[PDB]
Amino acid sequence: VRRFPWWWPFLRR
Repeated sequence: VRRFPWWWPFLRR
């Protein structure tokens, strides 16, 4: 699906 950028479930962590 989709509901985020992609790099974002990365910078947050």
